[PDB]
Amino acid sequence: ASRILLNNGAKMPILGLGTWKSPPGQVTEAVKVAIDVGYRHIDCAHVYQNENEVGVAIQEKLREQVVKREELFIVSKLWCTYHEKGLVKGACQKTLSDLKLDYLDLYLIHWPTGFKPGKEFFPLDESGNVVPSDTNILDTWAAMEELVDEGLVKAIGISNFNHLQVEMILNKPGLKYKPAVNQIECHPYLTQEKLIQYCQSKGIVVTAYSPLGSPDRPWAKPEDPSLLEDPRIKAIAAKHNKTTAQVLIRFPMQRNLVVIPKSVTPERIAENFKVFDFELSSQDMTTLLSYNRNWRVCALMSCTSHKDYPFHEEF
Ligand SMILES: NC(=O)c1ccc[n+]([C@@H]2O[C@H](COP(=O)([O-])OP(=O)(O)OC[C@H]3O[C@@H](n4cnc5c(N)ncnc54)[C@H](OP(=O)(O)O)[C@@H]3O)[C@@H](O)[C@H]2O)c1
Ligand SMILES: O=C1NC(=O)[C@@]2(CCOc3ccc(F)cc32)N1
Repeated sequence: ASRILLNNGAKMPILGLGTWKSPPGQVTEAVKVAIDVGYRHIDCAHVYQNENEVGVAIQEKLREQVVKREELFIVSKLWCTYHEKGLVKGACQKTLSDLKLDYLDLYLIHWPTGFKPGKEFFPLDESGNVVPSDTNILDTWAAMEELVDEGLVKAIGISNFNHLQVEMILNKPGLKYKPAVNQIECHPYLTQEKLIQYCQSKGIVVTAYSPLGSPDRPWAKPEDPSLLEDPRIKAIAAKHNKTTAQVLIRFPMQRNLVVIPKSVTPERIAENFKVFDFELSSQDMTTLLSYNRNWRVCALMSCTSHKDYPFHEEF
Protein backbone atom coordinates (compact mmCIF):
# COMPACT_ATOMS: atom_id res chain seq x y z
CA ALA A 1 0.00 0.00 0.00
CA SER A 2 1.01 3.63 -0.53
CA ARG A 3 -0.47 5.01 2.69
CA ILE A 4 -0.74 3.92 6.36
CA LEU A 5 -3.68 4.57 8.64
CA LEU A 6 -3.01 6.83 11.60
CA ASN A 7 -4.92 6.68 14.92
CA ASN A 8 -6.70 9.92 13.99
CA GLY A 9 -8.41 8.10 11.13
CA ALA A 10 -6.36 9.80 8.36
CA LYS A 11 -4.03 8.09 5.87
CA MET A 12 -0.32 9.04 5.63
CA PRO A 13 1.84 8.43 2.52
CA ILE A 14 4.61 6.08 3.54
CA LEU A 15 7.12 7.87 1.28
CA GLY A 16 7.77 11.56 1.82
CA LEU A 17 10.31 14.19 0.80
CA GLY A 18 12.70 15.44 3.47
CA THR A 19 13.77 19.10 3.45
CA TRP A 20 16.42 19.44 6.16
CA LYS A 21 19.54 21.14 4.62
CA SER A 22 17.69 21.74 1.36
CA PRO A 23 19.00 25.14 0.28
CA PRO A 24 16.29 27.79 0.12
CA GLY A 25 17.29 28.52 -3.47
CA GLN A 26 16.83 24.94 -4.54
CA VAL A 27 14.02 23.57 -2.37
CA THR A 28 11.20 25.19 -4.32
CA GLU A 29 12.12 23.35 -7.52
CA ALA A 30 12.90 20.21 -5.48
CA VAL A 31 9.33 20.16 -4.08
CA LYS A 32 7.80 21.03 -7.43
CA VAL A 33 9.71 18.13 -9.01
CA ALA A 34 8.74 15.81 -6.16
CA ILE A 35 5.03 16.56 -6.60
CA ASP A 36 5.32 16.20 -10.39
CA VAL A 37 6.76 12.70 -10.05
CA GLY A 38 4.26 11.49 -7.43
CA TYR A 39 5.25 12.51 -3.94
CA ARG A 40 2.39 13.53 -1.77
CA HIS A 41 4.11 13.95 1.61
CA ILE A 42 6.58 16.69 2.48
CA ASP A 43 8.49 16.78 5.77
CA CYS A 44 9.17 20.33 7.01
CA ALA A 45 10.31 22.25 10.09
CA HIS A 46 10.57 25.89 11.17
CA VAL A 47 14.16 25.27 12.30
CA TYR A 48 15.13 24.34 8.70
CA GLN A 49 14.61 28.03 7.71
CA ASN A 50 13.16 27.09 4.35
CA GLU A 51 9.41 26.69 4.91
CA ASN A 52 8.59 29.83 2.90
CA GLU A 53 10.28 28.39 -0.19
CA VAL A 54 8.71 24.97 0.39
CA GLY A 55 5.40 26.72 0.56
CA VAL A 56 5.92 28.49 -2.79
CA ALA A 57 6.21 25.10 -4.42
CA ILE A 58 3.18 23.63 -2.70
CA GLN A 59 1.06 26.65 -3.58
CA GLU A 60 2.16 26.64 -7.22
CA LYS A 61 1.22 22.97 -7.62
CA LEU A 62 -2.17 23.48 -5.99
CA ARG A 63 -2.70 26.54 -8.22
CA GLU A 64 -1.67 24.50 -11.31
CA GLN A 65 -4.10 21.75 -10.23
CA VAL A 66 -1.29 19.14 -10.30
CA VAL A 67 -2.61 18.08 -6.90
CA LYS A 68 -5.50 18.83 -4.53
CA ARG A 69 -4.82 19.92 -0.95
CA GLU A 70 -6.58 16.82 0.38
CA GLU A 71 -4.16 14.64 -1.54
CA LEU A 72 -1.16 16.26 0.17
CA PHE A 73 0.21 15.31 3.58
CA ILE A 74 2.30 18.19 4.95
CA VAL A 75 4.25 17.76 8.15
CA SER A 76 6.07 20.33 10.27
CA LYS A 77 7.57 20.42 13.77
CA LEU A 78 7.49 22.71 16.84
CA TRP A 79 11.04 23.85 17.62
CA CYS A 80 12.51 23.55 21.16
CA THR A 81 12.35 27.29 21.92
CA TYR A 82 8.55 27.22 21.58
CA HIS A 83 7.57 24.57 24.14
CA GLU A 84 5.92 27.19 26.38
CA LYS A 85 2.13 26.86 26.37
CA GLY A 86 1.71 30.42 25.27
CA LEU A 87 4.07 30.12 22.28
CA VAL A 88 2.83 26.91 20.65
CA LYS A 89 -0.02 28.38 18.64
CA GLY A 90 2.06 31.22 17.22
CA ALA A 91 4.86 28.85 16.16
CA CYS A 92 2.29 26.73 14.33
CA GLN A 93 0.69 29.77 12.75
CA LYS A 94 4.10 31.04 11.53
CA THR A 95 4.73 27.67 9.93
CA LEU A 96 1.28 27.69 8.32
CA SER A 97 1.78 31.21 7.00
CA ASP A 98 5.18 30.27 5.59
CA LEU A 99 3.85 27.10 3.99
CA LYS A 100 0.76 29.09 2.80
CA LEU A 101 -1.57 26.46 4.24
CA ASP A 102 -4.60 26.68 6.43
CA TYR A 103 -3.91 23.39 8.20
CA LEU A 104 -1.05 20.93 8.69
CA ASP A 105 -1.70 17.20 8.31
CA LEU A 106 0.72 16.48 11.14
CA TYR A 107 2.53 18.70 13.63
CA LEU A 108 5.29 17.14 15.72
CA ILE A 109 7.11 18.18 18.85
CA HIS A 110 10.59 18.19 17.22
CA TRP A 111 12.52 17.17 20.36
CA PRO A 112 11.46 16.35 23.92
CA THR A 113 13.86 19.04 25.14
CA GLY A 114 12.49 22.56 25.63
CA PHE A 115 14.85 25.54 25.48
CA LYS A 116 14.65 29.11 26.68
CA PRO A 117 12.48 31.16 24.28
CA GLY A 118 14.04 33.89 22.17
CA LYS A 119 15.55 34.52 18.74
CA GLU A 120 18.29 31.90 19.02
CA PHE A 121 17.27 28.24 18.25
CA PHE A 122 20.02 27.09 20.61
CA PRO A 123 20.26 29.64 23.42
CA LEU A 124 23.55 29.24 25.22
CA ASP A 125 24.86 30.19 28.60
CA GLU A 126 28.26 31.83 28.78
CA SER A 127 29.88 28.42 29.15
CA GLY A 128 28.22 26.94 26.11
CA ASN A 129 25.46 24.80 27.60
CA VAL A 130 22.02 25.07 26.03
CA VAL A 131 19.62 26.96 28.32
CA PRO A 132 16.57 24.77 29.11
CA SER A 133 12.88 25.65 29.51
CA ASP A 134 11.06 24.59 32.74
CA THR A 135 7.94 23.67 30.75
CA ASN A 136 7.39 19.99 30.84
CA ILE A 137 6.55 18.00 27.85
CA LEU A 138 3.11 17.02 29.23
CA ASP A 139 2.12 20.68 29.18
CA THR A 140 3.51 21.12 25.72
CA TRP A 141 1.42 18.10 24.66
CA ALA A 142 -1.77 19.78 25.98
CA ALA A 143 -0.92 22.81 23.87
CA MET A 144 -0.49 20.60 20.82
CA GLU A 145 -3.90 19.08 21.59
CA GLU A 146 -5.46 22.57 21.48
CA LEU A 147 -4.18 22.95 17.91
CA VAL A 148 -6.23 19.96 16.86
CA ASP A 149 -9.30 21.44 18.55
CA GLU A 150 -8.75 24.77 16.76
CA GLY A 151 -8.49 23.16 13.35
CA LEU A 152 -4.94 24.22 12.69
CA VAL A 153 -3.62 20.69 12.46
CA LYS A 154 -5.28 17.38 11.70
CA ALA A 155 -2.83 15.22 13.74
CA ILE A 156 -0.17 15.73 16.38
CA GLY A 157 2.89 13.67 17.17
CA ILE A 158 6.41 13.59 18.57
CA SER A 159 9.95 13.16 17.35
CA ASN A 160 13.13 11.89 19.00
CA PHE A 161 11.14 10.66 21.99
CA ASN A 162 12.56 7.62 23.74
CA HIS A 163 10.42 4.82 25.03
CA LEU A 164 10.01 6.30 28.52
CA GLN A 165 9.11 9.66 27.03
CA VAL A 166 6.51 8.14 24.70
CA GLU A 167 5.12 6.31 27.72
CA MET A 168 4.98 9.60 29.64
CA ILE A 169 2.68 11.07 27.02
CA LEU A 170 0.55 7.89 26.81
CA ASN A 171 0.18 8.07 30.56
CA LYS A 172 -0.52 11.83 30.72
CA PRO A 173 -3.40 12.56 33.09
CA GLY A 174 -6.37 13.68 31.06
CA LEU A 175 -4.74 12.73 27.74
CA LYS A 176 -7.02 13.84 24.91
CA TYR A 177 -5.22 12.76 21.72
CA LYS A 178 -2.50 10.07 21.59
CA PRO A 179 0.49 10.94 19.45
CA ALA A 180 -0.05 9.70 15.90
CA VAL A 181 3.55 9.43 14.94
CA ASN A 182 6.95 9.19 16.43
CA GLN A 183 9.60 10.35 13.96
CA ILE A 184 13.00 8.89 14.74
CA GLU A 185 16.33 8.21 13.14
CA CYS A 186 16.29 4.74 11.56
CA HIS A 187 18.54 2.94 9.04
CA PRO A 188 20.58 -0.31 8.90
CA TYR A 189 23.21 1.09 11.31
CA LEU A 190 20.47 2.26 13.80
CA THR A 191 17.69 -0.27 13.43
CA GLN A 192 15.66 0.67 16.55
CA GLU A 193 13.89 -2.66 16.99
CA LYS A 194 12.78 -2.00 20.61
CA LEU A 195 11.47 1.54 20.17
CA ILE A 196 9.66 0.67 16.96
CA GLN A 197 8.04 -2.42 18.49
CA TYR A 198 6.91 -0.34 21.46
CA CYS A 199 5.44 2.45 19.35
CA GLN A 200 3.75 0.06 16.98
CA SER A 201 2.25 -1.96 19.82
CA LYS A 202 0.58 1.28 20.88
CA GLY A 203 -0.85 2.27 17.48
CA ILE A 204 1.78 4.98 16.96
CA VAL A 205 3.23 5.07 13.42
CA VAL A 206 6.98 5.47 13.19
CA THR A 207 8.61 7.68 10.61
CA ALA A 208 12.24 6.90 9.75
CA TYR A 209 14.48 9.88 9.21
CA SER A 210 18.00 9.99 7.74
CA PRO A 211 17.27 6.68 5.95
CA LEU A 212 20.38 7.16 3.75
CA GLY A 213 22.50 8.05 6.78
CA SER A 214 22.48 11.79 5.96
CA PRO A 215 25.72 11.99 3.91
CA ASP A 216 25.30 15.83 3.82
CA ARG A 217 25.14 16.22 7.58
CA PRO A 218 27.31 19.13 8.68
CA TRP A 219 29.41 17.17 11.20
CA ALA A 220 30.25 14.22 8.97
CA LYS A 221 33.69 12.63 9.45
CA PRO A 222 35.86 10.43 7.19
CA GLU A 223 36.07 7.48 9.58
CA ASP A 224 32.28 7.41 9.64
CA PRO A 225 30.18 4.49 8.41
CA SER A 226 28.60 5.15 5.02
CA LEU A 227 25.42 3.24 4.12
CA LEU A 228 25.43 4.36 0.53
CA GLU A 229 28.96 2.96 0.14
CA ASP A 230 28.48 -0.29 2.10
CA PRO A 231 29.38 -3.05 -0.34
CA ARG A 232 27.02 -5.43 1.48
CA ILE A 233 24.10 -3.12 0.79
CA LYS A 234 25.27 -2.47 -2.77
CA ALA A 235 25.17 -6.21 -3.28
CA ILE A 236 21.55 -6.54 -2.20
CA ALA A 237 20.68 -3.68 -4.49
CA ALA A 238 22.53 -5.19 -7.41
CA LYS A 239 20.69 -8.46 -6.85
CA HIS A 240 17.37 -6.63 -7.21
CA ASN A 241 18.44 -4.37 -10.11
CA LYS A 242 17.93 -1.28 -7.92
CA THR A 243 20.17 1.43 -6.47
CA THR A 244 21.57 1.30 -2.96
CA ALA A 245 19.39 4.30 -2.06
CA GLN A 246 16.23 2.47 -3.28
CA VAL A 247 17.07 -0.47 -1.11
CA LEU A 248 17.65 1.84 1.88
CA ILE A 249 14.24 3.44 1.26
CA ARG A 250 12.38 0.14 0.68
CA PHE A 251 13.84 -1.34 3.90
CA PRO A 252 11.80 0.76 6.34
CA MET A 253 8.69 0.57 4.11
CA GLN A 254 8.70 -3.20 4.70
CA ARG A 255 8.90 -2.70 8.50
CA ASN A 256 5.62 -0.76 8.23
CA LEU A 257 7.39 2.54 8.67
CA VAL A 258 6.98 5.84 6.86
CA VAL A 259 10.29 7.12 5.34
CA ILE A 260 11.39 10.61 4.27
CA PRO A 261 14.61 10.61 2.20
CA LYS A 262 15.86 14.10 1.43
CA SER A 263 17.11 15.25 -1.97
CA VAL A 264 17.36 18.47 -3.96
CA THR A 265 18.61 16.64 -7.06
CA PRO A 266 15.79 16.04 -9.54
CA GLU A 267 17.19 12.76 -10.79
CA ARG A 268 17.48 11.45 -7.25
CA ILE A 269 14.04 12.73 -6.21
CA ALA A 270 12.62 10.64 -9.01
CA GLU A 271 14.86 7.64 -8.31
CA ASN A 272 13.92 7.62 -4.65
CA PHE A 273 10.21 7.36 -5.51
CA LYS A 274 10.74 4.20 -7.62
CA VAL A 275 10.48 1.84 -4.69
CA PHE A 276 6.97 0.40 -5.08
CA ASP A 277 7.84 -2.17 -7.75
CA PHE A 278 10.12 -4.60 -5.90
CA GLU A 279 10.33 -6.53 -2.67
CA LEU A 280 13.14 -7.35 -0.30
CA SER A 281 13.01 -10.96 0.94
CA SER A 282 12.74 -11.75 4.63
CA GLN A 283 16.40 -12.81 4.43
CA ASP A 284 17.37 -9.50 2.87
CA MET A 285 15.49 -7.77 5.66
CA THR A 286 17.12 -9.76 8.43
CA THR A 287 20.49 -9.22 6.78
CA LEU A 288 19.99 -5.45 6.66
CA LEU A 289 18.87 -5.50 10.30
CA SER A 290 22.10 -7.29 11.21
CA TYR A 291 24.17 -4.25 10.23
CA ASN A 292 22.95 -2.40 13.31
CA ARG A 293 25.64 -0.72 15.36
CA ASN A 294 23.69 1.98 17.24
CA TRP A 295 25.31 4.67 15.10
CA ARG A 296 23.49 8.00 15.25
CA VAL A 297 23.60 10.88 12.73
CA CYS A 298 21.53 13.08 15.06
CA ALA A 299 22.67 12.89 18.66
CA LEU A 300 21.91 16.49 19.69
CA MET A 301 25.39 16.42 21.22
CA SER A 302 25.14 19.93 22.65
CA CYS A 303 22.15 18.89 24.77
CA THR A 304 23.33 15.78 26.66
CA SER A 305 22.91 17.56 30.00
CA HIS A 306 19.27 18.52 29.45
CA LYS A 307 16.86 16.60 31.75
CA ASP A 308 14.78 15.35 28.78
CA TYR A 309 17.75 14.44 26.57
CA PRO A 310 16.36 11.32 24.96
CA PHE A 311 19.44 9.26 24.20
CA HIS A 312 20.84 8.20 27.57
CA GLU A 313 18.18 5.47 27.82
CA GLU A 314 18.82 2.31 25.75
CA PHE A 315 15.74 2.91 23.67
N1 LIG B 1 12.90 14.81 13.29
C1 LIG B 1 14.19 15.15 13.29
O1 LIG B 1 14.88 15.49 14.25
C2 LIG B 1 14.89 14.90 11.96
C3 LIG B 1 16.27 14.75 11.93
C4 LIG B 1 16.98 14.53 10.75
C5 LIG B 1 16.24 14.44 9.58
N2 LIG B 1 14.83 14.59 9.61
C6 LIG B 1 14.05 14.55 8.34
O2 LIG B 1 14.54 13.42 7.59
C7 LIG B 1 14.91 13.88 6.27
C8 LIG B 1 15.92 12.92 5.68
O3 LIG B 1 17.08 12.85 6.55
P1 LIG B 1 18.45 13.61 6.18
O4 LIG B 1 18.19 14.87 5.44
O5 LIG B 1 19.17 13.71 7.49
O6 LIG B 1 19.23 12.59 5.24
P2 LIG B 1 18.97 11.44 4.13
O7 LIG B 1 17.66 11.54 3.52
O8 LIG B 1 19.37 10.19 4.84
O9 LIG B 1 20.16 11.75 3.11
C9 LIG B 1 20.15 13.01 2.39
C10 LIG B 1 21.42 13.01 1.56
O10 LIG B 1 21.45 11.88 0.69
C11 LIG B 1 21.57 12.34 -0.67
N3 LIG B 1 20.80 11.52 -1.59
C12 LIG B 1 19.44 11.52 -1.71
N4 LIG B 1 19.04 10.63 -2.59
C13 LIG B 1 20.18 10.07 -3.01
C14 LIG B 1 20.28 9.06 -3.95
N5 LIG B 1 19.28 8.48 -4.59
N6 LIG B 1 21.54 8.65 -4.22
C15 LIG B 1 22.61 9.19 -3.63
N7 LIG B 1 22.52 10.17 -2.72
C16 LIG B 1 21.26 10.61 -2.41
C17 LIG B 1 21.15 13.80 -0.65
O11 LIG B 1 21.79 14.51 -1.70
P3 LIG B 1 21.15 15.70 -2.55
O12 LIG B 1 20.14 16.43 -1.79
O13 LIG B 1 22.36 16.55 -2.90
O14 LIG B 1 20.60 15.00 -3.74
C18 LIG B 1 21.65 14.25 0.70
O15 LIG B 1 23.06 14.54 0.69
C19 LIG B 1 15.38 15.30 6.53
O16 LIG B 1 15.64 16.09 5.39
C20 LIG B 1 14.30 15.80 7.46
O17 LIG B 1 13.17 16.16 6.64
C21 LIG B 1 14.14 14.82 10.80
O1 LIG C 1 16.00 17.61 10.55
C1 LIG C 1 16.59 17.94 11.57
N1 LIG C 1 15.93 18.08 12.70
C2 LIG C 1 16.81 18.43 13.66
O2 LIG C 1 16.62 18.66 14.83
C3 LIG C 1 18.21 18.54 13.10
C4 LIG C 1 19.25 17.62 13.79
C5 LIG C 1 19.98 18.23 15.01
O3 LIG C 1 19.73 19.63 15.26
C6 LIG C 1 19.33 20.49 14.24
C7 LIG C 1 19.70 21.84 14.35
C8 LIG C 1 19.31 22.74 13.34
C9 LIG C 1 18.57 22.30 12.24
F1 LIG C 1 18.21 23.16 11.28
C10 LIG C 1 18.19 20.94 12.13
C11 LIG C 1 18.59 20.03 13.16
N2 LIG C 1 17.89 18.19 11.75
